[PDB]
Amino acid sequence: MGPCDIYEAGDTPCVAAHSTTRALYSSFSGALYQLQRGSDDTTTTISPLTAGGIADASAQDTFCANTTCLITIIYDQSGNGNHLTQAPPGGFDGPDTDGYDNLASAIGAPVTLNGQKAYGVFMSPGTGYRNNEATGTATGDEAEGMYAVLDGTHYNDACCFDYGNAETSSTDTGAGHMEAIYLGNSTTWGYGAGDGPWIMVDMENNLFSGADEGYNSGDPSISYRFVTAAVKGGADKWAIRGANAASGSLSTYYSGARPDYSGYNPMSKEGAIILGIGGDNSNGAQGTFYEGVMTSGYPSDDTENSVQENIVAAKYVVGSLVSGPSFTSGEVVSLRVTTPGYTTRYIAHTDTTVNTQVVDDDSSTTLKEEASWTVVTGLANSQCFSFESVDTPGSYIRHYNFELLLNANDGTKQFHEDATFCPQAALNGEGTSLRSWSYPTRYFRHYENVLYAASNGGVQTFDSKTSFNNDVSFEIETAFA
Ligand SMILES: *[C@@H]1O[C@H](CO)[C@@H](O[C@@H]2O[C@H](CO)[C@@H](O)[C@H](O)[C@H]2NC(C)=O)[C@H](O)[C@H]1NC(C)=O
Ligand SMILES: *[C@@H]1O[C@H](CO)[C@@H](O)[C@H](O)[C@H]1NC(C)=O
Ligand SMILES: *[C@@H]1[C@H](O)[C@@H](O)[C@H](CO)[C@H]1OS(=O)(=O)O
Repeated sequence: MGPCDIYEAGDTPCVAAHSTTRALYSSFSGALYQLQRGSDDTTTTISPLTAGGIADASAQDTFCANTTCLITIIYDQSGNGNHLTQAPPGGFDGPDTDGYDNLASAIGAPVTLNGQKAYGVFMSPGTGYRNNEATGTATGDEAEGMYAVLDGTHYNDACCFDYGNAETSSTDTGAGHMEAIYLGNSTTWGYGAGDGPWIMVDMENNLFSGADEGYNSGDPSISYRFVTAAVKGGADKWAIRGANAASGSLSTYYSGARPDYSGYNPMSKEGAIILGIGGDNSNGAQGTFYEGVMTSGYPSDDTENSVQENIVAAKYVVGSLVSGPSFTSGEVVSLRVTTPGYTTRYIAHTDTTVNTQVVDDDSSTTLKEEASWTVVTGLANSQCFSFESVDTPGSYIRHYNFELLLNANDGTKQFHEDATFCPQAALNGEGTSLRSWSYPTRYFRHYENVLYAASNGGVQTFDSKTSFNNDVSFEIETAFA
């Protein structure tokens, strides 16, 4: 019995069931999600390895070898056709072609489920999925449940990392026109105890941590690396439940009346589905989605408790973000360019500008230090790495407007995320490619001898697909200094 078999048994069946990690029905063996690769722009689907089983991650690794992959579609396993696709422009434009939101990397969110590798949906700011043509989803004041298993440590305070019911126009049509899980440390509207992040409910013109606008004491800060967020809503009732998706039970952080403010009772739900964005296409948020559903009707505590027990038995554990040669903390390296015609150039810097330059045993000591990097434990992720300047200690390679800069560590979360890179076996097979931890669609990429955090295709000039594989591949060499 999968989560959707459990909801079904409670007479509150799934009407949308979305996972890149596993089947949510014991008898589901169809496509979980679709991949598109940058090498030829073709697509494939990933299914469970067994009916009711875990995603075929090895089939993703095969399709995505020596290239980059986007998740184009998260299929609805319920049969309602409620597939999640690239989110369209709305009240806000996204950063992608015609104001669409970015697709997620296929490889930003590696996990194992009971020891078996799978991939979640790692969503950087500007990433979003949507279905504005959804069937069987609750509308008006009709009862619904939902849950998502999310990364409790991947979040920001920008609007809005949501999963659930939103507006079919992708615009703000008012209070009560949304009911979606929120995860992050936004304090623009609601917040809970501590420093966050919180699970809140986006009802539009508000994230609610409970009955009141703003502070509600009973909504705790989330500790867990994997968080089960379970939200439900009916006729002037709604609840927030939270669990460690790896251990134990759901606790109820809110349950009772609609917030007693203009437009939240009755609700005006439109039945659209969003992931990673606000209802109005607010696209500043980040977070990671592994699995989730939306139901018809108001699930009992008992149904959700059984879903949580099943989630625990799926045994979510952090996967490896790193492949290829990789590094040790304290090692000093030079990174050689492998692109034919630039194979004597190394990653260097001129002040804050990270670039490539010819470096050999006759270069000035100045340039030798600028082309030498102390590798340290990743500032935002201890599996990955940060690249510290030899000539400027305490300064690291960080992306900013997708250009690589050498900036001083200012101790902030944002700097740490922008300065964390995950070594990957080079796309051209010569050494390492360095994937952005925070924007895993992007890699260290030289373009006109300057370093960018470039995507394999995209809206920036430095995202050119020409020579991408070569331009993101670097040999790890003894530091000049
Ligand atoms: C959300 O949490 C982050 C991380 O703790 C907060 O980060 C601080 O943000 C301010 C400016 O926004 C910086 O000056 C601090 O240096 C940040 N701290 C760290 C450790 O990075 C952020 O403020 C929180 N947002 C809200 C609304 O509370
Ligand atoms: C593909 O990437 C792997 C890992 O770097 C490497 O062994 C292989 O040689 C590469 N092949 C091509 C065609 O680039
Ligand atoms: C409206 C968006 O669709 C929600 O995600 C967000 C919070 O409820 C709202 O933003 S607004 O700025 O309050 O309109």
